[PDB]
Amino acid sequence: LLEGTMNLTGETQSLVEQLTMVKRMQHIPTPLFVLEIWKACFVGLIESPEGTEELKWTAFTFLKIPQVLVKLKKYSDFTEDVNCAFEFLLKLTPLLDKADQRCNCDCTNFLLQECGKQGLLSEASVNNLMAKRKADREHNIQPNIQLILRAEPTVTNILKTMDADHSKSPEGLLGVLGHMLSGKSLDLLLAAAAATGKLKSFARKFINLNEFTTYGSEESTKPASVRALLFDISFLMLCHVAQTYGSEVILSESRTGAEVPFFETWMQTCMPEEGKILNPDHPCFRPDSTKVESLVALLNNSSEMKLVQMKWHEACLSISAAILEILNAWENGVLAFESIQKITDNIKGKVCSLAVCAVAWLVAHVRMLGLDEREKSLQMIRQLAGPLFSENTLQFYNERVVIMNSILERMCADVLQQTATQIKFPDTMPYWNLLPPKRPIKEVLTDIFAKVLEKGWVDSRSIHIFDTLLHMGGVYWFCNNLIKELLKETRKEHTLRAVELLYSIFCLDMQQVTLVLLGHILPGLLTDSSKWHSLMDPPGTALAKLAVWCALSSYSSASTRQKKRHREDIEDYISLFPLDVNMRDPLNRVLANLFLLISSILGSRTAGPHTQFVQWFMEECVDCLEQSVLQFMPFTTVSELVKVSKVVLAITDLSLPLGRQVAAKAIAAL
Amino acid sequence: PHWLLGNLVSDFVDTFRPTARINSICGRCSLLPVVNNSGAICNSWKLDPATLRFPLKGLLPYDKDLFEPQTALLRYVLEQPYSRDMVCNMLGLNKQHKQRCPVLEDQLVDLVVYAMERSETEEKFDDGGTSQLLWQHLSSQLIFFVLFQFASFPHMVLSLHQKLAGRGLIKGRDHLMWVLLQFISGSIQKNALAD
Amino acid sequence: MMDLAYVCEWEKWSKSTHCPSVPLACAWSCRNLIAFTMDLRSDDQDLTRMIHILDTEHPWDLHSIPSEHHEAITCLEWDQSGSRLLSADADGQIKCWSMADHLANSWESSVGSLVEGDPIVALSWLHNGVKLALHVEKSGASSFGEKFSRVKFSPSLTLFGGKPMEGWIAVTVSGLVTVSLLKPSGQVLTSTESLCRLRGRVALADIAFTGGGNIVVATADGSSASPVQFYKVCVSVVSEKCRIDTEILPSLFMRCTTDLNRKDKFPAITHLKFLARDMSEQVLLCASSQTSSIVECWSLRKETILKWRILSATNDLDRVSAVALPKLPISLTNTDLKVASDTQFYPGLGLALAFHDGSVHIVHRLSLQTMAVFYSSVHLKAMQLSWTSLALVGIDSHGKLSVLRLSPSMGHPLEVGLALRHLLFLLEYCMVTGYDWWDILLHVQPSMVQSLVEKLHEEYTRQTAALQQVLSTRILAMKASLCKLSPCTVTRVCDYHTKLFLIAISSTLKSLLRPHFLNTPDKSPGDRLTEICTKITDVDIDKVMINLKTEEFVLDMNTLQALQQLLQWVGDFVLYLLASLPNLRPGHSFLRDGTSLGMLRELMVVIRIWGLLKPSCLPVYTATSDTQDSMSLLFRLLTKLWICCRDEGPASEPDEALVDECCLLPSQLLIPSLDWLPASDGLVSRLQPKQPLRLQFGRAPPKIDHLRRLHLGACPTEECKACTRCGCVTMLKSPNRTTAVKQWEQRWIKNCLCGGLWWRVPLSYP
Amino acid sequence: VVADVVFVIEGTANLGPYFEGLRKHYLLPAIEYFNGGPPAETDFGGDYGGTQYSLVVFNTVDCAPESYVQCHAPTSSAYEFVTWLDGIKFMGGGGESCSLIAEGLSTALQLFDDFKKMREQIGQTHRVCLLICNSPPYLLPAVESTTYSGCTTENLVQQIGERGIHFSIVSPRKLPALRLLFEKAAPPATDVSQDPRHMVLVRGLVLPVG
Ligand SMILES: [Zn+2]
Repeated sequence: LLEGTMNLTGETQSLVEQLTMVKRMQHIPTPLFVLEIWKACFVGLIESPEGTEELKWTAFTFLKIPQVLVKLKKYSDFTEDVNCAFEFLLKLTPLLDKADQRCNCDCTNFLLQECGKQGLLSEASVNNLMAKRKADREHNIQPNIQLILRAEPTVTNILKTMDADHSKSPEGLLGVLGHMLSGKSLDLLLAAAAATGKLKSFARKFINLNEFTTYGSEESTKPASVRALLFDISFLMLCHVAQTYGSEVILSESRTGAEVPFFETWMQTCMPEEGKILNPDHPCFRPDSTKVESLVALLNNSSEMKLVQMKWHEACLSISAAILEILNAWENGVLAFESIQKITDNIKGKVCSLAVCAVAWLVAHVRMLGLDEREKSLQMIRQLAGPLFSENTLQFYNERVVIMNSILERMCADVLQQTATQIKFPDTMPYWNLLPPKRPIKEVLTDIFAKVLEKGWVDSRSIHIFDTLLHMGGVYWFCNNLIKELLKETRKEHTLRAVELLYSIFCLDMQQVTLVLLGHILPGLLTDSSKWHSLMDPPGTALAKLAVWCALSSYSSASTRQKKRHREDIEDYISLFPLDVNMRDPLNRVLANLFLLISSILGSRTAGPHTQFVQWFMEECVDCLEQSVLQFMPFTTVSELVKVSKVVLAITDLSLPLGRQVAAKAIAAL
Repeated sequence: PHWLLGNLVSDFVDTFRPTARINSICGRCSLLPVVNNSGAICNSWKLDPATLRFPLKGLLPYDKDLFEPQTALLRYVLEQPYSRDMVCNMLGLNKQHKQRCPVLEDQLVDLVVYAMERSETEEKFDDGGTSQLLWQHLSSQLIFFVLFQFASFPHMVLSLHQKLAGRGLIKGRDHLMWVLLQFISGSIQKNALAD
Repeated sequence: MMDLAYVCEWEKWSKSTHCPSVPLACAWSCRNLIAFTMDLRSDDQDLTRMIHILDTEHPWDLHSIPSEHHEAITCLEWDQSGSRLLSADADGQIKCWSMADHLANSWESSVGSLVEGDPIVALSWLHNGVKLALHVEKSGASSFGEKFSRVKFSPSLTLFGGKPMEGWIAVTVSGLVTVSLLKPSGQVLTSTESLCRLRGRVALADIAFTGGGNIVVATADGSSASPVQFYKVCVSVVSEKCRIDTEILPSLFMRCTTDLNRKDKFPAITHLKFLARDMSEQVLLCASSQTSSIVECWSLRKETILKWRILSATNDLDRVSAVALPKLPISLTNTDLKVASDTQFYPGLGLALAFHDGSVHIVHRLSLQTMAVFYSSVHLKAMQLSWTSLALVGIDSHGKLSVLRLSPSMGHPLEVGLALRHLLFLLEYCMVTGYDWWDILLHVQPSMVQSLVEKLHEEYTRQTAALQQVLSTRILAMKASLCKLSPCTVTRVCDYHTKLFLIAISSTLKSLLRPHFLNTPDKSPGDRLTEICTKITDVDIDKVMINLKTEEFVLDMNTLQALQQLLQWVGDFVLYLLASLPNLRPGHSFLRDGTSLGMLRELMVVIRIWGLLKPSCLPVYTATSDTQDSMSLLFRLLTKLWICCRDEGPASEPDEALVDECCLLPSQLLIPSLDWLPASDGLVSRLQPKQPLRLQFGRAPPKIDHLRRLHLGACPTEECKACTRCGCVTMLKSPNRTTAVKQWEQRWIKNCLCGGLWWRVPLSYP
Repeated sequence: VVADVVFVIEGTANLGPYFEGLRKHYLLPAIEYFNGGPPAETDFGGDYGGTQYSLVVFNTVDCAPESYVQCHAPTSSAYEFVTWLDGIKFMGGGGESCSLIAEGLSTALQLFDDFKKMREQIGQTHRVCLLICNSPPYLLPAVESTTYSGCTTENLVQQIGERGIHFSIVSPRKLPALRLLFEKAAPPATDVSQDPRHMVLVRGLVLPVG
């Protein structure tokens, strides 16, 4: 459910590695494992909000999850187990009926035919399962699943046909692209391409189309008025991709030569994202003084009448300075409001991407301003994002208006949250602004963790609030408060469930959470003499399990906020852990320090609950391992652990030639 | 448990989870009666007067909600008209003996602050709108429960002051003052003024 | 320049193992008390939750408040006075520690706020509207109104009068801000409110105040490519409750992100600091990579009307580990910059920047060019400049706590008159305020001491006759503490302290006599007594006592009996002085001071009257004869000494008749012994330039109560307070709560007479 | 009748031992006269019409970085005022005889200005100021006050005496400067001292004759 909610566009190999990890940590039978995959997928589909998220969830269950199962089959008698899991699932009639009411069709039929196509299931199994499902079921628009399952081959074939610009026929390109701009067709293609790993090539194709249509050639009005529309369609769909599926699918990741495209630089330096706030007087927003006067004269001329040669990248880069001079003119008073209306109509009318570039600079500039100084510039957005200017539209105007209104919603939303301002473009932002306005943020955390424990699984909305709290209060505060809420449980059942949930919650940034957990929380609980009454057997065994699962999963080795924040972070782990493979990698340093602490606790006097804790930690280090986290164990632990009470030697030693000597010493002298 | 026993006892009580799971009416927290004034109380709805918990047979590991004070049931019954004898049969009140039952007192206070909240929502779109009906029923119910000393006046007033402190609940304070006027006008001559 | 005054280390309690370090707090008060936390980490984590109070003159004695802070202490903050300490940790919980029984060794917090779960990231007391500016170009101007002048600042939240409320404002790691207002009663009002509607991370924050009573709080989320946002907060009290009104201000981005050559380095803003609280228009930021850093100064200045423009920035540094901003409120304008560059006055123009190597840079405020460099020969994890900014304290990446002295001209050699004028200017600033002057005595060389004392007396004169009233005991304390520092002048300090004690007795005895009826009105009976004793020069005590309306000098014979020990000190000091006359000793100054001998005469006369009322109040003298009137004998010799000095322009050397009569005094009476107050354990006399003292904490490299003159035993059973400056000892609780002269005991509840604080001394248990 | 009562007390070591006696003999009866009958726990603050009490406590210059005056907000409860009079701790003092009467009087003036902006339902009321001091004034002009800075005690007590504020002095030790200040605060156009030593001159208010 986490991989469905946060990164649909992630590669399947990382997910297969993580799932095989989880299957090895807690020893999970294969039918129950695949059953939990299907149950999670269907529950997340039912709980999805209506709109793009529902399309994305249908793609994840229908396309990505069947591919993941195929990779598991190669890595691992899988057909018998997946057939068993399908019978396990087909007992659950209320889940499947809720799903069928949301799917508007029987979605289990499409699942069984899809798993038949991938080869997870034999055909006789498929047919008797569909017979059972029809018997249990007995008691004009195509649904989205058929659209997606047929739209993935259109993704491949649209790649292969628009490699060549429809044999350089821009009228054909425009018609097919307008059909894509029609309702929901773009979203269907993007959801299929995201779930099937082909969003990067799709973005490369539209970016290359954009580079081709940037300059243009000697042309009369009719050919150019097609070329500017191609620029608009490619630009608006690229902005919609970058706002929905993240910006890192737009990046080229290696550009040999300086010829980075226009849209990549514009998105890099000029488009607001979630964690990106922009400098309005960055040198990117001040290209020249020469072209910008030509452009303000161009906007004050009339209907451009000169779209026959515009070099649209230069125009779009220059609009920021242009509207800056317009704003200074209006702040002095030398321009009337009625001429402002004329300039905004000349911007937003013929080409809609100009409005997006202007609104991006306006959002940066309004974010920097004070409270009382804002009032004029917001009116500019009200005219740039207003309803349609009419009677000179090129073609496909209403659909570009719809996509543009979505992009401007997601650009302006933060600034229009700072001051209570309604622009009212007409849900498209279903998980946005989730925290209560005044409540301290630990109450939010404890309430959501209480509800996740009492349900037994993590919702999609709960995943989004947990992400915002991890970004807001930081890793240490988050991990410490969740572990406190663990340690005040008193039942065996609730402690084991809380740990099995907290591992997945910590999979937001597993690596940093393990550094905080094994470096700050556990040494503070083991070293403080007042604290270790909290380390009693009911919560203590569960906590030791969570620490060893975190250590193993971090050793063997994910969201965009977490990528940005770890790139922000500076710390000296050599100075933090002085320590009396690389050993400049911080996780090796934390593990070596923790095992020194464990040996020191086992060797000392005053046995209490903390000694029981380090016993349990070493025992699940032994049991959870296949064979290595225990490569960092000091060899004095081999002697001491059976002083404090076989296999806990023979696994922990890692079997070097000197390691046999310590092994044979301990095992013979038990 | 003690740190030396530990798992040895805890897991043992966990193996008595299915037996407790057999002996639990499922959804018992969300089942509500229809309040009839007839008497002859079914003993399913009786609560514990000390702690508002359901009385449970045995010492098993019951489900986590059955150890919580059942305030939803008591608020639903107190919000109904003519639920006077049913609340006494629930909390074991007897009216031959005055007791100052505390959890009843706290539930009545929270009922008052809930009425104050719901009066402060609008109360002006619909003239009846269930608000003034609620305040009339609150007058009658709270008169009976403070009059026979099952709850007490000044602890109720100062706890009510602590709930309304800083919450900023001011649109229907006249109704709350009216209800307090019913108590004072009912029983000023019986008690000292320091109450 | 920089000299390490001392290095105080823990003994064997270092080597924190297996648990990583935490950031430290440090706070230097107006009185010289350091409050700081350290990472001790031995057998408990509460050893990282203890707040150490270190009086800067006796560092070995470190008090350790066991704060009940469940997470790590983020911020420490002294009052505008020095009397309370705010401490806030992660997960809310601001506690306000106050002194217990006015001891600087016992702290206890009764008042606090709590925003649970949210880590406090900035904390400040509210501003009380007092702000003064120092005009260095008027250093010679011979009036304190010209040198230090109040600058018309308004306090946030004035309540019914001119009186500011006291309270704090804290900023959490969420968007929340909270204000707590302490009433004059014990009540406390709290309110929390988000800073703006877009709730977001506040990883660094800072608080300044403005004229107009507006708080200005700056927030950053550490990313260094995101804006440093600014909010104006206005506090009000609506009828019972605090009310917070916030408003966005112009944010700023940061240079080195628009550098465009290599902009990706320095990705973390690590310190955000206004240049001083109440200086809300300038902001110091510090971006840092793993190895290098940049500090920058910005200013709000208007032209978009208001707009943050950069002032200056350093080139490239090491990674800045700590930052200390000055506290001396210089006047900062252009003429004062000129005269402080000409006459090399540099105390208020420096910030200190520690680095991740050993070095420390004292750098200019306005254009951040390095003024001095001190190489440690391990890094400073917390620094704090002093209130006169002559010394900076600092806690290292070990247990070590060091105090460095910064010279006022930053190592450039000055002629002696300029150094005299600088240190005299600072001592006058500490005299007008009540701040402590210990850091100044770090910089006073011995060879200048006497000249400096002369200048103080010349500046004690030529003020406007009310300043001379209010600066009396402050200048006696400063004179004594200066004269401690030189071997030529070390003899006089005892005199100064007895001078304080003499005045402290004299006025109080003249305070006790309530005239039962007003005869010869418009003169209080202190003045009638002084007039009568100065016009009647009779050598007999009876002839003076006759003419003094002795039905006026009446007490209730209970307090009159309880005054016995103070009257005993008066008689014994007179006898010691007169026997000391034939001989540099503890009494040498008093033999030629006519005024003090007049005071001793007046006290002997009122002692005679009180002895006739009740004979038990009198001092006792072991006389080597039984037909003797010892009081009349000492009064005869005192009048004959005092008539020497009460002449106009006299300096009469004492004649031989007095010399032989005072040679006969050990024959007639036994001269007892006396305790002299400054039992000197101060470091400033012990220190030398170029040599740092290496101390251990708690190692510390005829017992009387000096204020109520009670003899404790050999090893005293009752516990005691010691003054931190002079060193006088008093027992902690009064011996007889019924018979206690509260007019005398209640003067020294909060301080000593010299001015320093009390500090509880531990019992011996031999 | 409606009264704006302001007490100005010297919180120093002198007035330390004598305060308890002064309160029983003079201060407590004066409060009762304004509030008929002694107060006990039923009196509620917040009636902006009515008698309103206030404290101003001042100090000498030995509380060197601390503030000089501690003022309390107005209360309509006489009982809260009595608890405030108990709550004073007399800890100050040192080697001096004088105190900062100018500061206490200037903040009393600011209290009476805020009272005058408060009560507009009545134009003028009984505006009573008491000074419970044991010490002659300093020669400092007032420093820690706005709108009355740079004023000596004589100028401030002239401004108290004009505009119709009834100024009273209760002192446990008979003094010349206090008598001169009382004579100066003469409103535009009886032995109350129970103990002979006490000097009590009351321009306004009625205290049982002793
Ligand atoms: Zn002293």
